[PDB]
Amino acid sequence: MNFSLEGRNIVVMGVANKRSIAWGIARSLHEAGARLIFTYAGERLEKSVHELAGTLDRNDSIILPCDVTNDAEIETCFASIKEQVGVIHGIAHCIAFANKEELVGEYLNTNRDGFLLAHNISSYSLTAVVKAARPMMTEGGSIVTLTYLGGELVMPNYNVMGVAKASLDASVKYLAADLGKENIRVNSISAGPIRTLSAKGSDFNSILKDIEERAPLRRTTTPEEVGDTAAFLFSDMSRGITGENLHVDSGFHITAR
Amino acid sequence: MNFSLEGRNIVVMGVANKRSIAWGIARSLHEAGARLIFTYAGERLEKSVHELAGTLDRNDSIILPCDVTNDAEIETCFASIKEQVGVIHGIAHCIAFANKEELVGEYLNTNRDGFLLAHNISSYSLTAVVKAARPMMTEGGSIVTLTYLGGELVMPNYNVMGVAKASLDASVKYLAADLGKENIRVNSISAGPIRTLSAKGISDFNSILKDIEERAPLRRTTTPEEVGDTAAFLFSDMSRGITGENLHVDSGFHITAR
Amino acid sequence: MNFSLEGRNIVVMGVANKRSIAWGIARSLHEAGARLIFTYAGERLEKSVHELAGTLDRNDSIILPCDVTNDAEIETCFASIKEQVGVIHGIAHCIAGEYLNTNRDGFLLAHNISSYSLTAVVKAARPMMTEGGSIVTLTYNVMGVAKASLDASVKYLAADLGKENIRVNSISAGPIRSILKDIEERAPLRRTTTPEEVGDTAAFLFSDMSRGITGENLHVDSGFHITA
Amino acid sequence: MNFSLEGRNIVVMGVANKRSIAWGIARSLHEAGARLIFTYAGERLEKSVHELAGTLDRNDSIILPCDVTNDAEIETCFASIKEQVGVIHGIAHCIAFANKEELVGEYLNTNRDGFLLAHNISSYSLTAVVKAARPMMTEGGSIVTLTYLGGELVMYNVMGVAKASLDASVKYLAADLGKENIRVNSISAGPILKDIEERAPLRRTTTPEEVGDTAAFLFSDMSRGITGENLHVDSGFHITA
Ligand SMILES: NC(=O)c1ccc[n+]([C@@H]2O[C@H](COP(=O)([O-])OP(=O)(O)OC[C@H]3O[C@@H](n4cnc5c(N)ncnc54)[C@H](O)[C@@H]3O)[C@@H](O)[C@H]2O)c1
Ligand SMILES: NC(=O)c1ccc[n+]([C@@H]2O[C@H](COP(=O)([O-])OP(=O)(O)OC[C@H]3O[C@@H](n4cnc5c(N)ncnc54)[C@H](O)[C@@H]3O)[C@@H](O)[C@H]2O)c1
Ligand SMILES: Oc1cc(Cl)ccc1Oc1ccc(Cl)cc1Cl
Ligand SMILES: Oc1cc(Cl)ccc1Oc1ccc(Cl)cc1Cl
Repeated sequence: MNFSLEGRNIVVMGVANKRSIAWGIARSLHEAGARLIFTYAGERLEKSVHELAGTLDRNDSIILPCDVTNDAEIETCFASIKEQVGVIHGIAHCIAFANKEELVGEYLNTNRDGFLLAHNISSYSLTAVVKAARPMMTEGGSIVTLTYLGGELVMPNYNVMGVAKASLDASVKYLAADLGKENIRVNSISAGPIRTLSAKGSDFNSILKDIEERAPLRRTTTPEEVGDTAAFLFSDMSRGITGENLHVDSGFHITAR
Repeated sequence: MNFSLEGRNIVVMGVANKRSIAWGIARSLHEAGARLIFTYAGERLEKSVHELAGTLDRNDSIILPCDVTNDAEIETCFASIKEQVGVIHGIAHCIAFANKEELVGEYLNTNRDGFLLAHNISSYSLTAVVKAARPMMTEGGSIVTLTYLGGELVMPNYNVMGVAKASLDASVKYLAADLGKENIRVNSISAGPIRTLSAKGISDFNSILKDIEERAPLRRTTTPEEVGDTAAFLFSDMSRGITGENLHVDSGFHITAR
Repeated sequence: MNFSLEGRNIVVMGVANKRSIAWGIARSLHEAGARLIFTYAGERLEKSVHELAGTLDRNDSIILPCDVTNDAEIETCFASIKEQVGVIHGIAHCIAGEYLNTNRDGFLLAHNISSYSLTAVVKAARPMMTEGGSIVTLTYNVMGVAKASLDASVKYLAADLGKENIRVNSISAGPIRSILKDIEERAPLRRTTTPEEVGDTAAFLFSDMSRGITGENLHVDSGFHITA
Repeated sequence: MNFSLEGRNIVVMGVANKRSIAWGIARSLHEAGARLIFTYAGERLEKSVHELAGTLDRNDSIILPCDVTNDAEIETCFASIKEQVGVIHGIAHCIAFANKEELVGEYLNTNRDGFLLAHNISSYSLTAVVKAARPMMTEGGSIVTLTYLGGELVMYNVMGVAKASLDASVKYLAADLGKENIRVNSISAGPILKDIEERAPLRRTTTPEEVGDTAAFLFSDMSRGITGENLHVDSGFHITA
């Protein structure tokens, strides 16, 4: 086996801008020679994403809208991906949401709607996407999601997000039990803190300063490092790996002390 | 210190019948000298809980309805508890639910509706009950909930229930981090399978039991008494150094599996 | 059903002084009515424990020397336990810059004293624990490696001895007394931990209240295990 | 970056025959353009390692003796690696051992010797070799060791205990060495049955190629954000009951 992804069609859901971790993954998958399929939420993000495919070397790229809440316009999105490429070999799911006033101080500032909300977007969406994409993954494939250490441990201010990530963390395991027999693998990457759109939602430079000082590899993670890990996960090089969670975070996971 | 729960009021949510784990927690806590405040899920259970509580040695037990899917009923229920006993010293969270056709076959038999229902009843309800109960919890406190190995590993057919349990597992940690400053500890018991109402709907059960009688280290299945008695510890001050923890009360099965 | 340790004989290994966690454990178990059997390593401690046994309500404690490093001595210590009481219901095992400051022999030695020793003492206690029993062990660098070895063995021990109604578990106690300050600021419960707290947890693990629990690790640390 | 191991010198230890996981691993690092330094314990393997080492093209490989007990000849070994190649970029540690009568029946079948022996060979040897290799590891690096599910909970006995020691020595080695830009990670392999084949997510068993491919990743710059990690190469067996 080798590492390349040529002839592999991968949807990368969740790019917002040049800082999106999805975007760093997009880049690494493209370098490996995959054909990317971006999906975005709304229509305000329409130009920014087209503007990013454009800047990618080869052509390839398709660009569909997909709000992950809403089964209706999820099917639309994948009926369309099938029209335009047919067999899908992979999905990078990099989509989470929480109310930002629930991510301050106490976990307890959350509430029924906010809680269900975080779980719907951050956790359920993966299952939803997988249900859609499944009929089209007929040559087997690989599914990757992004998680944070806060799913495992208590990270100041991650609060309800941490709970939903724990929910996602677990769904990864189950999805993997269901889909291994169709030779589809499901794993997560657990990225270290990196500056993104969604990253503004408390005391951030605090965390980034601590890591370079406290994490084994005295530095911060990048979207590149993550994308490179993603690239391996989407490649057959990782064919033996399913239901795993890989900390791409300078080893910060081993220091809690 | 000591084992006695004399002078403590503990709210046990989730009694349904004599087989329920909450009922095992009930006895144990009552016999350690606690005053139990029960909650049933709507009027179907009203008569059955009154009859169960009536069997206890002392006759101080309180009995209130509380349907955890609804902020208003929750505070209503808790507003009453406050009037009656003034201070609450613990909660036994024993509430779960998910759609039964979701817990057969592939995890993928779930859907947006059921997933969130399962998370709402099974995971959110804890946070819910704590928000409401927090103002009454003024002399320390112990909150205990019930999870299962399915929230750690893939268990055949546990499926979306296990994912909700994982959400629960995490909330236990975040709640504990929020509430240790007010001297309230939050923990879970991870129970081995026991035959209860809710067990039905978890298909091929006496197969799973028999397995645990052979494979389990302690070579025997769990009892609600075992669980109840670990809850007793947890509610008591003997356990005052423990919070955010998860105790497997499961005859050691968790190790023979992993 | 009861928290009492009436008529339980518990060996408590690893008492050095009034500060020992082992000692907190001793107090709490004595308090629950257990009869304590203390072991010492080297005759400097013989007097330290002998002293401490005397602070205990009842003069029912037995004092024996046991160097966990040497099998023959361990076989002797327990033969003598059996002679005096015949049967034992529990063991409390409280014996233990860069990580790269370790070396073959010190590495083995940590593992010998800190890991293997639970297995060694359990092999000896085995044929005398016929009334069922509970075994509890206490858990930085090469020590952390040895502790990890100890943790894994708890599970292997548990899986083997369950058929004999013998439970094996561990307690992880947070720092007890400068690193302290931040814990009292960063700990869920906002305080270091105490040896009473550990002890009352060991009492639970030694009684029937905990009969369904085997192969587990209990964090007595004011919640610090859940924080980053 | 790139998946190429070109111009990296990686020590591979514990090759013994064409089945050896370390061989599966040798092959994969070789394919990616690494220069392999093989080590062997005593004459039995001397032959096999040489005979096997031959198999490969681009044959720039190195062959030397190294008993992982015996601090001196570990020193002897790496002193020589230094002479012949200057700088080391990785170790593939694939050594494990415990008496077989002890990996049968109860865990309590073990004794003081087999216990310590198992820890020596299976856990300490990683520290021994990282210590001896460290000085010559002056261009960043990657250390990768071989574990299994028995260190995580019950499956295997005293070897599971040893692997737990191993697993903890990894996190520690990682924390010490990140500063010098050296990564330390473990692969936990599936069995290399009838059980795994029908109850593992990917409905199949593990191949040494799957293990080698994962290694190539961790030795390469693709995995540069990862340290103190334990990857399960096991058709998802770790997630099951
Ligand atoms: N940034 C970090 O340090 C870090 C660490 C660990 C995990 N993560 C995870 O990485 C993932 C990507 O976020 P990011 O950090 O790159 O920030 P980002 O804001 O750049 O990306 C988040 C994406 O989620 C999308 N999204 C929100 N609601 C959506 C909806 N309903 N339908 C479709 N898309 C929706 C946004 O459009 C955006 O594309 C998230 O799941 C996040 O939790 C980030
Ligand atoms: N029996 C087992 O094998 C086992 C094992 C591990 C964990 N558990 C857990 O124990 C807990 C209790 O379940 P059980 O097994 O004792 O079964 P049970 O059916 O006896 O109790 C479940 C209870 O939740 C209550 N409930 C459901 N929806 C509610 C809502 N709308 N509002 C308020 N209450 C509601 C039900 O009335 C019922 O009393 C659950 O969390 C379950 O997951 C059970
Ligand atoms: O998961 C994350 C983890 C970190 Cl450290 C930083 C940013 C993250 O991503 C988010 C944070 C908050 C919200 Cl509301 C949405 C998203 Cl996508
Ligand atoms: O969580 C559980 C685990 C086990 Cl082994 C047995 C029963 C359980 O409890 C439930 C199972 C299914 C549903 Cl719908 C509701 C509940 Cl309360």
